[PDB]
Amino acid sequence: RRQLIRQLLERDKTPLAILFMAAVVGTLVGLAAVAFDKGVAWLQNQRMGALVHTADNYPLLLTVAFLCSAVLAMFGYFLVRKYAPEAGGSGIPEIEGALEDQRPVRWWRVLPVKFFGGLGTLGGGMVLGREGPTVQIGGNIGRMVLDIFRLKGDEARHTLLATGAAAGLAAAFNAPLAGILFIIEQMRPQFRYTLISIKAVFIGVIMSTIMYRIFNHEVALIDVGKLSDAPLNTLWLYLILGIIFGIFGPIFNKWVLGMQDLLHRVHGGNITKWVLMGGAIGGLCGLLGFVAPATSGGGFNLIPIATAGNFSMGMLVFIFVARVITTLLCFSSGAPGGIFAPMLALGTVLGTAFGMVAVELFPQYHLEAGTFAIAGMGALLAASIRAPLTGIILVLEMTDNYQLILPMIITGLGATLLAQFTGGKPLYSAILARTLAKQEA
Amino acid sequence: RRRQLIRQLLERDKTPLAILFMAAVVGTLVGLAAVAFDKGVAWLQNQRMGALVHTADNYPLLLTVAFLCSAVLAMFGYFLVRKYAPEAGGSGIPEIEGALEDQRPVRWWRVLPVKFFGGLGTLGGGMVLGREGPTVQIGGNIGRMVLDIFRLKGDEARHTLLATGAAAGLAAAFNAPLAGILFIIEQMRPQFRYTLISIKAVFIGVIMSTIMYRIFNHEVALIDVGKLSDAPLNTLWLYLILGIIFGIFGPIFNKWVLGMQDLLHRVHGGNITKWVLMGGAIGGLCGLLGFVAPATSGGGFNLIPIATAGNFSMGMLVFIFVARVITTLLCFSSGAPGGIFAPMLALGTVLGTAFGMVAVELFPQYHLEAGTFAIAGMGALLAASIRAPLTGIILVLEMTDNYQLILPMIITGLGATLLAQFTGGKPLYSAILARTLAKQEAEQ
Amino acid sequence: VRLLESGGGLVQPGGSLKLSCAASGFDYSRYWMSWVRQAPGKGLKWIGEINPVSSTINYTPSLKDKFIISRDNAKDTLYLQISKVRSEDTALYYCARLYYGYGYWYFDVWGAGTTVTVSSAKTTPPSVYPLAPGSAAAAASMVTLGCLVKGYFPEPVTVTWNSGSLAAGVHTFPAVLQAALYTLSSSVTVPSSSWPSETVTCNVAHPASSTKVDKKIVPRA
Amino acid sequence: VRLLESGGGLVQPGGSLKLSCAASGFDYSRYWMSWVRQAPGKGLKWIGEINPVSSTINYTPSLKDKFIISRDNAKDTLYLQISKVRSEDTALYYCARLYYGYGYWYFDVWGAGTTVTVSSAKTTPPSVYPLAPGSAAAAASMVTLGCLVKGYFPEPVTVTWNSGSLAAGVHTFPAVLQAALYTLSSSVTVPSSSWPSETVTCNVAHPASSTKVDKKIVPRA
Amino acid sequence: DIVLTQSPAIMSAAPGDKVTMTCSASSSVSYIHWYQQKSGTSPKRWIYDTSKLTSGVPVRFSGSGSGTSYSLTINTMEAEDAATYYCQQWSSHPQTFGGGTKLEILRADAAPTVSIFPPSSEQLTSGGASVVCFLNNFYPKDINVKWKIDGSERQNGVLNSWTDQDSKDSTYSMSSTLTLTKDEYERHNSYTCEATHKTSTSPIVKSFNRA
Amino acid sequence: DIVLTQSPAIMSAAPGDKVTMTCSASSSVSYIHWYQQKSGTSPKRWIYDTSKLTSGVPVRFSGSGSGTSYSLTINTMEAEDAATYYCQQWSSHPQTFGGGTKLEILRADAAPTVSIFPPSSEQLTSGGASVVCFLNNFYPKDINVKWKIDGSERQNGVLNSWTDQDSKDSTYSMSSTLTLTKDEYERHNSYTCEATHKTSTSPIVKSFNRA
Repeated sequence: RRQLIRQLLERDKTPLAILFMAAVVGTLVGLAAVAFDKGVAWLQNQRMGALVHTADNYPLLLTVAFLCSAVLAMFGYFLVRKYAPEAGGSGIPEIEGALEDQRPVRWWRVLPVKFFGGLGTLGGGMVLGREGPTVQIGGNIGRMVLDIFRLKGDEARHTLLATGAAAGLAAAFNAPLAGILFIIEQMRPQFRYTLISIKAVFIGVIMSTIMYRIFNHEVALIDVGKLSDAPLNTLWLYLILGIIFGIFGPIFNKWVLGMQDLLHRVHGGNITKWVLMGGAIGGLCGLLGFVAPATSGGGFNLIPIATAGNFSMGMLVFIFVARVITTLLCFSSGAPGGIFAPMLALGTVLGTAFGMVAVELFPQYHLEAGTFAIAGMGALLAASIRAPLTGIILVLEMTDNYQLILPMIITGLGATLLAQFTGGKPLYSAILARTLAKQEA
Repeated sequence: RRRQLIRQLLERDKTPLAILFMAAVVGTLVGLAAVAFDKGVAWLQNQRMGALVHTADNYPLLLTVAFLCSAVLAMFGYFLVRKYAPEAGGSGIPEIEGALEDQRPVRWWRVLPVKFFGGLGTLGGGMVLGREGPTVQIGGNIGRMVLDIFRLKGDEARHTLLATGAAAGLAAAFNAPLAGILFIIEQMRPQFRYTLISIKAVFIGVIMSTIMYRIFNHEVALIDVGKLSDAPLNTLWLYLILGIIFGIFGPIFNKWVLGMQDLLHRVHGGNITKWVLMGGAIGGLCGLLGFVAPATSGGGFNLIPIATAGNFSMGMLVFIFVARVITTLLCFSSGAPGGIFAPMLALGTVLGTAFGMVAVELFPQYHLEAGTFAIAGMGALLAASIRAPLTGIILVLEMTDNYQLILPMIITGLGATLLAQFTGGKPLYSAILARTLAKQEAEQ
Repeated sequence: VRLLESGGGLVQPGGSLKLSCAASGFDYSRYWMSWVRQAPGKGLKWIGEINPVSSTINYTPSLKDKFIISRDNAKDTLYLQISKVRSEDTALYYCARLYYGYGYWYFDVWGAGTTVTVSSAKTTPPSVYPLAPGSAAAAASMVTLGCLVKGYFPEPVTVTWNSGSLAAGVHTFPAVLQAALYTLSSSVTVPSSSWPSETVTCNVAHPASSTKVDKKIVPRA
Repeated sequence: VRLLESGGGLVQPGGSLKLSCAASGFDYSRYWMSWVRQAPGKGLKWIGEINPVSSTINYTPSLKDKFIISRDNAKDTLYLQISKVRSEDTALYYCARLYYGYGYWYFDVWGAGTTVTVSSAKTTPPSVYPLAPGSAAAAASMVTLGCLVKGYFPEPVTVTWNSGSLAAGVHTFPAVLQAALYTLSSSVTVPSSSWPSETVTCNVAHPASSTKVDKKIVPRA
Repeated sequence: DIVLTQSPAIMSAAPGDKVTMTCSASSSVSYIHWYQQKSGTSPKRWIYDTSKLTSGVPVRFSGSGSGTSYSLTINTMEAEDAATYYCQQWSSHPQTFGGGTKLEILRADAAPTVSIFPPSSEQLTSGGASVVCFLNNFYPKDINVKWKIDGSERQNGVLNSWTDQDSKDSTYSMSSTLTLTKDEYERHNSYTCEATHKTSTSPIVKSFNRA
Repeated sequence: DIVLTQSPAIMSAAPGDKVTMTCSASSSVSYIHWYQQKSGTSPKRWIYDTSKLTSGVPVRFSGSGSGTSYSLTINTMEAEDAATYYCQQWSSHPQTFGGGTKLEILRADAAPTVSIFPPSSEQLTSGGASVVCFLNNFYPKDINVKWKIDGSERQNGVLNSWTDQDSKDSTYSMSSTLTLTKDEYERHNSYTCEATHKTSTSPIVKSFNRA
């Protein structure tokens, strides 16, 4: 009892040194997140620039789209396999382990590998997000300044690691709150108490957001505009979509995990059988980024179009299953880049599909399919990665549709509930469990 | 300790079905209760304003019945607290916090009827107290009740159904689901040890109580300011400045709210009848002020829209601020049933607006709307006195629906919490818990 | 918040007409607009709804283009194009702003309505005649006056007294049809102290031929 | 997005006039609106500005009621009242939409522009005179024609050759003022075989005084 | 679609009476709405979602019911309630309306105020010659017009028209339009207008002399 | 308040040139904006916040500097770059535009095409005589006009009017009109229009004789 009275009067007392350093972490992470974001677009522009010059001969363009994306993927996989194996895949699993003190934060290696490696994979038009790279690079940046400035202690270590990855996600989606909420839902050591100063996380997230707003102001990542409201008698339809996302949430986990296994046989740990399969996947994405680009790329480009209900029922189903395929290939092959973003795109396409089914099923609810698209957008995050609160607040920050808050939360929860009772697991903790249990085996 | 984590990671987010179903029935009740309490309070404000119309002639007779109706209804309130549940005075958010640390009893059989019917009186008389206090506390106690009536065993089931209760409590108090959830995982949680609060369970409770409030209060928002102007980057520093001003004031309010408790403790000296009589005294004053200039009295939600539009003058705002500080203090610090949460938003809005205006004429080139600054400053007093910034920022955002103002809100909010730290200020809700817990170790 | 529809009137059987409904006082977006008609002396029938973005438009059991519902979010105006007009389509046409409660939708604000008569006849501007009391009227406490309105087509008309500043004390009798034309009168009642000492005018107005007549009540010499 | 300002023209010194600006292509709210005037052959000067809610209006360091900038979000229009007009106010008037980048504002989109002319002299129609080459002229490759439009006020005049279908080699010089009347001279240069065998007509318009003249250029025999 | 029909076709009650009309459904429905339409007004959203009141409806009105039978109830009716009340639903598409309960008001006796009018001098130079006779504000609507031209009874060309029940007093009014020609009209002198009503056993009369 | 002053007023450079126009402040400024104005059309947003190219602007353009000096830069200038550029700040209230900078196409010198004119017969039917003299299509704009009446100088009643650089040749035109009253005009004979350009040392004489 006497301890608690001493504790309460000494709560929220982060030493000024940590806070100052939190500020310098974010500022860097943002800048880099901006630099990485610019590079990736530059290369998508260069690739689209070469297609222009070989715009005649039809099979010639399909080949240079392949070879540009292959070469750029090949550069990526190699930069990972030869200089930092931990920097493959997302890297969000990695930073999670680093917070439990069971992983090394080799910044000197990952920073250049993830940056220049991701630049290749992303810029070739592969089905990977920016998060992976920016979150990882994030924590590593924050680790770097802990090393360079030699800051002693548990608090200084976990904090400048957390805010790093926080300011990472923040600049990845222009979503400050989403960053902060990611750290206090998923990233935090879930089973013991941690010295993550929440106030310090802010300062970092603040800075990197500003850093992104300096370079990308007045242009949003997703523009859907203000949608219609959701009346109360409609809410159950969002629970139903939650449930559907609930059962599929684990089923995608099993495949993303299983496809890592089945692709591990193609190369068998060999560097050159890997890189050559890496260009094989990469090239296919740059080819698809021409024949039907909605199956390729980051995916942020179809969300607005899908939400407006511009796709047909057929089109959606195609864009869904095709993306399933390409999402798997690109992340499961352990290429640098996140599965976060592609999961949003997947959820939008499913949401929309459900919306349209509902539109003609219940003309009396005066439904807009685009509402269901927004409910379902962050649902695959809530069911596969099982960070519902981060997913909900991420979507809300990019779609700015607060009036859809209840259906969002209901779908989101419906996903996490039925993702539990079908034995599914937090996909980012599942990879941590695999990478840590293949170190003791 | 590597092999344990692999067993833990695969067994993460595994809340037993029993806890989750119970979380659902907790929320449902909390909401209905928070609706019942919300309705009751309104009816009394209506009855009181119904008598002012019967005695609308003779001017001093009206000013008398506005006092006597608010006095008697406060008198009723303080008594129900002092005679049947002393823990149910003040906010009770400090209390539920201690209950989660297992250092406090959760005497629901006492608090529920006391906080409900007691608060009904104090709020319904139009005192400067929010709904939060009552509904957050009532919330936790409701969730506790079903833990006891259904005899659920374990650490997980006790902390969780206590947390969601209080969460669905705040959620129905402001129609702000996220704010409820975010309140629990920033403030309410035992901040120094690990706790078995199932975050997924908190949701289901918060979901239910929001729905329950939405069934009865559909299509009518608590605060409507409408979509405001954006904030360009070169403006941001002005929000930082506002943060800092809120930062130094944050603790200064705490010292007054704490000190005022001590200074009012002498008037009654622990005596039941010297208290109740002082209770009617403050209560009547609010019912009086709720006529002579109602912006000084009442919950405060009523001036926020008006202040944000920049409809008050510089003079009027200053008056509204200082007078509300006075009346906020008197009503909360006197340990009347009711939260200080809401009146802190009101106080922050009035300060935000005031700053906005000063900024508007000083910087015509920023094309400033004072209402932006009001919104930034709305949840700032929560971020500097209560020190729950993320709760405050997402609370405001849920009621004002102004996401385009997200950066200035965060920056003011953070500026409040940083300068509230380096001026030796303390989390107001933890400070009362530290006072109530060390007033139990000191009379032994 | 006000819905002010027009465009209806006289059309020949089997033809087509466009109905306009202008709106002001509320964001024209957000709201689904609907059309509901009412045949003389009977009940209410739903025509069709339209969402804000014109991207979901349902009708009632009609046929091909029997009804065509469009909108112009920029103009704040709702349209109804009725094709192949038969005698059943003779009705009053309201445009209604659609809203919900718990979630089963109602019709929130109804317009005033325009009249659509399906006949082959000719548009006839009415004639207004000042019915004053005779040179043998013993004008007591209050003197009752009025004006006659005959020979017009189609429906309807609006009688006001002194642009409306005289609302109380006026009865306007429903139009009786006689030989493919309509005829009605309207009786103001005013104090004997108010007249002949003051201006008493009737402001008859027919919207189909656009005409208006302001006949002043001159006492018989 | 189109800004369409009207209401310009001639005013007598010490009078007043209400300039208008009609907006189309974007939600007219959310936006700050401004007036920028340009003195013929001089700099650009800022007059005033207004925010959506009209709760902040700002004018340039200028006198106590010289400008009354006001808006009406209902009609989507920005009004500027200039009182006690004088020769300084003679200029071209732009309504402008206001936006920002980092937070230092720029004049985003500009409208066409209305010329306000402040002077006491009267609105006088223009005289048209053909300008044929003389009884001594030796036509080379090209030949020069033209017509003189003189003695008119205020601006403008529209001089089009053959109704425009000879827009090659034209020089409609700017007009000059003397003793309070204007004078300009247009000239089309056509090949030696183009004239005088074919017909070259010059069409002048001065709308301020309902003037529309076609003056045929016949040779000097 | 769902075919609704409303309990009374036309009901009549005196203010103070508790009054209930009913909305009966061909199938099952939920949260039906009620509409009000006073004489020659466009309908006004009155009651919605079974029992909610729209903002600005006297709190004497109420709603209730489920499934097959929904109702509307005016607890202590007032005469300013005379309207044709419509019920409507949208639990199933397409939304459909009821038939209406044209509520009428019962009040004490009100005698008519007769006004006889001689064809206008504009009208005389137009061929027509309509002798118009007003009967304003009477109860009940049972009334009988009569026309004696020079004592001789006429029945050819008389066109009668009544108003609806007045919204604030509850009294009908009637117009009588006798039509003739310039020759036909001027070949008489004394036109009378006979009004026999419940209010008087002996008819109320009004006449005018051309000369 | 702030006084923006654009250092090069008028200037000429050939298509494909390094063009640099200064905008010097009076006090201290930040993040100014540039505006392009083609002759006879509205100013449009060009470069904003010190250096950012707007949605539409060819990339040949650019800008930098800070504080007391700023500048616009056109690498490989073109035809569609000749117009007027106004620097405008709004970092300090009130906003101020600059004096403007007029960019012009420098071209190979051109000798003028002179046409002199006898007043119409209709102008003399009104006691007025105007002697139009045209000077069309020449580079540069520096030209000296002069009139001769009966082989003698004249400085009264002369009105000169240059044009803006033309679009389809980027030259200059100039009209000189000598106004006379019929009676004053008729008492003379030899009317010459001497043009003194850079393209020749001895002037292009052009005249006509009344007889």
